Amino acid sequence: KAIPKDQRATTPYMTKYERARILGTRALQISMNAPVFVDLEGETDPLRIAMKELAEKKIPLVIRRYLPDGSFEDWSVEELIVDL
Amino acid sequence: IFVYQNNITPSAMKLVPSIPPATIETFNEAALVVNITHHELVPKHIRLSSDEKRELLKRYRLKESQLPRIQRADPVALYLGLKRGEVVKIIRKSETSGRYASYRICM
Amino acid sequence: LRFGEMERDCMIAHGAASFLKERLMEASDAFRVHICGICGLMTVIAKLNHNQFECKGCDNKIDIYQIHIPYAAKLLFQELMAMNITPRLYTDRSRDF
Amino acid sequence: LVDVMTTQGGLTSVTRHGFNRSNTGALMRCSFEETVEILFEAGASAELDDCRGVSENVILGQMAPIGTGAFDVMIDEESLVKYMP
Amino acid sequence: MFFIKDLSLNITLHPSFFGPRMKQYLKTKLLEEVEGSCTGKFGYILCVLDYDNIDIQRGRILPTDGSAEFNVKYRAVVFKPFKGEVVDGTVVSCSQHGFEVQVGPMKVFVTKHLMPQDLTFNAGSNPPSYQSSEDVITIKSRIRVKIEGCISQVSSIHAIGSIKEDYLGAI
Amino acid sequence: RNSLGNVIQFIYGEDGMDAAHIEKQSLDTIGGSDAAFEKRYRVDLLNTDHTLDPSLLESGSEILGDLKLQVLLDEEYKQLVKDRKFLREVFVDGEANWPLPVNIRRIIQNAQQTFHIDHTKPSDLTIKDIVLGVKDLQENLLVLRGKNEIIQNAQRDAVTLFCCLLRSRLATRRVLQEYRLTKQAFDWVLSNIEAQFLRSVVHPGEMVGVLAAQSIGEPATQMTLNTFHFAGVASKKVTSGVPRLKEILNVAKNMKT
Amino acid sequence: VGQQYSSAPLRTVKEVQFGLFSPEEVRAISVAKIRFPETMDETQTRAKIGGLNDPRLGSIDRNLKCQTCQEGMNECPGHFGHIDLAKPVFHVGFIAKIKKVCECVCMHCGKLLLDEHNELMRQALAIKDSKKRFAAIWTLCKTKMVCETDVPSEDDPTQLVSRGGCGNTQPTIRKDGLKLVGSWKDEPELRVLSTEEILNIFKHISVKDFTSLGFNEVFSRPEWMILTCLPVPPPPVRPSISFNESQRGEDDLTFKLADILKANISLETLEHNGAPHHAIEEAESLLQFHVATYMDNDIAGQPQALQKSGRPVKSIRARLKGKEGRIRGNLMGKRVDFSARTVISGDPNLELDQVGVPKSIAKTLTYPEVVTPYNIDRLTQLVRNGPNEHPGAKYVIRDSGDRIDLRYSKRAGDIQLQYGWKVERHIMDNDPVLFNRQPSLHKMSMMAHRVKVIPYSTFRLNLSVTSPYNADFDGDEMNLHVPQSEETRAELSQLCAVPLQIVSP
Amino acid sequence: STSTFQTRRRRLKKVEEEENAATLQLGQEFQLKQINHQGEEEELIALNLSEARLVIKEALVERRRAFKRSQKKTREKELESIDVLLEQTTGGNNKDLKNTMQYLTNFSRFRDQETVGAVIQLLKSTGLHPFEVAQLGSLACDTADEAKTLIPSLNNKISDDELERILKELSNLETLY
Ligand SMILES: [Mg+2]
Ligand SMILES: [Zn+2]
Ligand SMILES: [Zn+2]
Ligand SMILES: [Zn+2]
Repeated sequence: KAIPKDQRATTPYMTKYERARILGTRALQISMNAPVFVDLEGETDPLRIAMKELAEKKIPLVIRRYLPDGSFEDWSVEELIVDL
Repeated sequence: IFVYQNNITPSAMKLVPSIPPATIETFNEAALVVNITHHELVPKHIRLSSDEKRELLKRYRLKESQLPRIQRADPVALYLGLKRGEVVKIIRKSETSGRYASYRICM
Repeated sequence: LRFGEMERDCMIAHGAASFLKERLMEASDAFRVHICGICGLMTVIAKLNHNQFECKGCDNKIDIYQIHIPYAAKLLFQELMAMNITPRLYTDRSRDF
Repeated sequence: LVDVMTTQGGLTSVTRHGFNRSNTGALMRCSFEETVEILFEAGASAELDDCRGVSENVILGQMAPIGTGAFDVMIDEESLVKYMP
Repeated sequence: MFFIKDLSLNITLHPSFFGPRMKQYLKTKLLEEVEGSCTGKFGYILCVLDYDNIDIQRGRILPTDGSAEFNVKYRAVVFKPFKGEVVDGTVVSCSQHGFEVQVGPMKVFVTKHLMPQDLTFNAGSNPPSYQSSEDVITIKSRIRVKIEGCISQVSSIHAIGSIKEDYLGAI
Repeated sequence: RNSLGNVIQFIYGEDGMDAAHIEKQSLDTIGGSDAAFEKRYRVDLLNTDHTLDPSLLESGSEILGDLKLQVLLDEEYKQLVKDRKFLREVFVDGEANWPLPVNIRRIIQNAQQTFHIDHTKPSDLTIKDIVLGVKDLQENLLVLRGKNEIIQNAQRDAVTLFCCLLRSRLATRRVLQEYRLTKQAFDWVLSNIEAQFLRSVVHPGEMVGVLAAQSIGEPATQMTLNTFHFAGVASKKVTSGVPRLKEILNVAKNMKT
Repeated sequence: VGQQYSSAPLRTVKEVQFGLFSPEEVRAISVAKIRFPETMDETQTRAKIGGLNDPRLGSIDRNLKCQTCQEGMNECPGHFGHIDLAKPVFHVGFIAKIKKVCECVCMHCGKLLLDEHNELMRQALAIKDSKKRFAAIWTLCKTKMVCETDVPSEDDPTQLVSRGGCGNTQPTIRKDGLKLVGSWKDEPELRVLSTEEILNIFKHISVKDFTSLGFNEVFSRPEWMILTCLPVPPPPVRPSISFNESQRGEDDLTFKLADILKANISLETLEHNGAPHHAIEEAESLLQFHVATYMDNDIAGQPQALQKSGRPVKSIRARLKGKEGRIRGNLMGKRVDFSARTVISGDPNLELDQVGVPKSIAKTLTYPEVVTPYNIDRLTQLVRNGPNEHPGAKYVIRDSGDRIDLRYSKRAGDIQLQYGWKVERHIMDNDPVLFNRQPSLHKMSMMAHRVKVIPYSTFRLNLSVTSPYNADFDGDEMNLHVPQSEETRAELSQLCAVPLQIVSP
Repeated sequence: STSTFQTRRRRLKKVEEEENAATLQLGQEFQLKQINHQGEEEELIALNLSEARLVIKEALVERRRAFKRSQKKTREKELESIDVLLEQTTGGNNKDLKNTMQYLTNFSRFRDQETVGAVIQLLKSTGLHPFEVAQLGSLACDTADEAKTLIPSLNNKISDDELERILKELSNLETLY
């Protein structure tokens, strides 16, 4: 249904399932020969690269969180607080 | 509220739903002898105004049906005389977290 | 090797959404098929060269889709049609919720 | 478990005669004790399946809304720009 | 009769083109798979307007491959004739069976039998033509037809028309 | 919820905590005589025999008397109290040990030797520091988030049983005379708890249904069968074991016992 | 999957709209006139008759042909053919309802037996749930056994109002075998309910009457529980089995159909020749029998419809029936590729998260990697290394979607890899794997592990990870599945990893 | 394909596809009441030759400009000036657009975005349906009979006399060559 950046309600944190898919999803793309927005300090593993792409929060993705009723809340990996 | 003793004539009862709006109920004596709602296990329910509900829903993105239900003939459903639609707010004690809200629509 | 119900329930428990889809498709059955955007069936006559498509009856050519479902599923669905039952497969939801 | 049994109204058993008759879509119930029977009285009453239940997907080999699949992911082209020196 | 219908479309993109100027490649790929297409449903997709404000929205990553997919909503000018529409165009081909006139991107044929009586066909001519007590219709002459029927075909839409009625013919 | 949309807990486990982060901590508040309870959490700044001996707090002697603090110092007490009652109305058994996120017994043991605190020299905490902080702490152990009442109310609930342990532990009389914490240590202990808690929450995804299921059947499988330890005393025979569990899940009318 | 690109757009299934086949569609969909019951032998000539299985449907003999559709064998879901029945039949499974329905409607004019007028009714006509709004309406009509012509309205029980006519008494009904019999009363009148009639009635049931009863105006009218045109499933459903040439072994299903077909003909031929009036219904039951025993064969009406040799027969239903069958046996649990299994033992020298795989397996299991500048060097290296030296590979694949059997292919040693190609390589130290022991009823029965290629043929694990699997080294076989994507191996790494599992929920 | 802003819930039985004609009955995709991307309601967009010519040009032109913002890092006379614009922003194999531009550029009736303006402002006071306002805008007409015959969807929808005052002021605005 769409939810404004405001009136936001979900967790401010990142569900492990979220991270893991992102991480996976990214690495996949990296190995798909995709642009990598960080200095590979000499990394050759798409995951490892993704993990870096993440600890510098430079991953162009937005998790769209869907709610039982259909409406969703979009959260970027830039925002999402990565504790774990 | 009508309180019979041994029973009512099946010829009689079929006259209650013949004068709306007004509503009628029927309890046996041996029934009311003890107030169940005082029972260790039964926790307090509560009726909710047709607004506190239109809210509960809104605030939970709930479709009427997705809500836990209570039997029209449920002991406590009677003790508070609910109607097809009214919602009750069962508030119990929890070993996980002292209190624990919960709700129940009425089918 | 058999990746059975039990090993299934276990993945679901873990939350490994895709490592599951895999074990089930990309690692076993997996098959592609052409559905009609109208009578949600395995009808459609796919001549994967001249692109020609058709689904006379629900008489199509235009509205056509392609999907990914284990072979078993293709089978099942047919087996059912075999038993006069029609399991329509749609790609867009109309009921909402 | 308990909460599952109750809710509905009274005591919904954990058996073919109970929970597997609920407002849950076909295929999902289809996947337990009554299989063919179920399906029959499904296409009979023109059932319609959400395809929201694990089983629903595992049977169509799709990614089921579950942890990893409890959400969609996307590329914000706008944040994709600001990511280049 | 030409139209401006609002449309959309889906484009699967590879992680490859996931650059800083992705938007670009899209609008591009759009125009590649759009302009010059045909559908008995929409007619001839001729041109995409407002190239600048093409809505891409956010695109979603797929699940097995990182390809993304956006639903690009746009707007273009179209054209799809109708069985009753009166258009005029320039003739192109001609034969013993009647000539073919071209109106817009589409070619509307005309059976020798669907035109007037007093209009015989001349072959010993060059270029070939149809002669009348006072009219003469050959290759370059401009005619005004009355589309009597349409026919959708792969990537085109031909039609049969006439000039038997009144106010129809050469100009 | 389930594949439909039907709720089945408006909060997993009625507390939104993930099983992984929980242990048997004790509710000191419940057990014990009305006598000792006072000798522990009771602080009276207006009394030679019921005030914090300055050998503990830095601003100890310049407190004995302040009437503005005995307003807080008391707001605290009337609470650990209101608590005691609440609990005994829940855990009637008297049982004080329960499964609760954030092990606070340890979180402090760490705070202890991590700053090499010495049981000789006095603290440096304002009594305002303690109470007014432990109060802000709970303000952040958010489990639910909503911007409205309904929810912000359910929050206070899913949090309750915990705080009680919290306050039970972060008692002004406790904090100083029991474990010599310092502004630092304290402020630390508060930091971790806010987190260790926040981490203890459950992740919106976790297929609990199946998890739940598994966890009952696992042990279900190991259950002995048709044993009856009573046999040898017929007439005092009762149905116990797997046949019983069968009986349940089945929702059987004619139960053996 | 399925190889060969297709303009067709790729989507997912969102809804599953179960319905019932209207004879009209059955024909519509159908491509085979399916007249003859024979299989092939165009008088022995090997091929297929434009009769049963392929009068256009799918094929066999490794021949594209499938109505030009070509694509042959793999990449072509059979197509449905039809087979017009001579006289309508019951649907083994639907007999149940077909009956109950009648009990819910009087014949002749075919209409409900309780309008808005009878009050007990209303209370039913409101329950939204076609599943109970039915077993309710029925509970209220199995009793009414007279199509009332007039009933007292909402006013005086003295004034009578009329609705639908004809009160022709309704007959009570009982299920005998596969037919429906009802009685009329004063000394009953027992006559069999001809399908030809039932159908009619149903056909005459109203739109609002459908709906009111658990039905649907578009996908499932009751009139469709009675079979009129039988959909004939194509080959891939009832595949044969060839012992080279001149030796063919067909499928059970193909046989029933045959018998159904045979039976059908022998019936038709009886209505266009010496028709001994009631000597026909003696073979109409045979049709019904086969047309019924084909879908189901485990009924109460004893006759198991055996097939010479005492072999029961495999009813379509018999295939889906749980455990070992279609739904629970092929879908909820599949056998899978990239799986391994051997005896296990204890290694006090591995890390907890590790699992010592023996070389033998590493060299057999392959993780399809993607050729990328990050790897090209190291990758090609393997390729060269062949599929026999450990650190190696055993297939390379080009964008053209084609395999390169590194163990043969003349250009084995050759090959210059390419950005965008893939190299199914050997599992190497540290690849994330899904280790596990059965039976699985614990999250901790399947945990990811760090691979660690080793000698000797036994999977190696760390003692302290014995209990989670609850295994002993008394010859305990364990399994192992290998991830395949990059995202997949990530779901095992970031979620199912042994160390992530140390605290049990 | 290329979806068209309206998801008509097709329930299996797809049979009703009415005819198409000058009974102003155009396919579903072209009712006067169609939906805009923003999600509002908007009248059908009927373009008359020359009116289309301009519209396409406009876009083709302004596309060029934006096509270079990113590169930094008289009858027979228009045929040529255009071919270039195309050999500039078009895909090249858009043979369709080409032929269209000629037709469009040869049969048009208005050069100025101003005369075309008056045309519109004039016709859009007839309340006629877009497809008439279109045909009426790109088809020479002297008598009403001539118009009302070629465009039958009129007939009764407007007195003969008035349609004639409309055709009288069309010939006048009819730009010269
Ligand atoms: Mg053993
Ligand atoms: Zn179709
Ligand atoms: Zn084929
Ligand atoms: Zn009747």
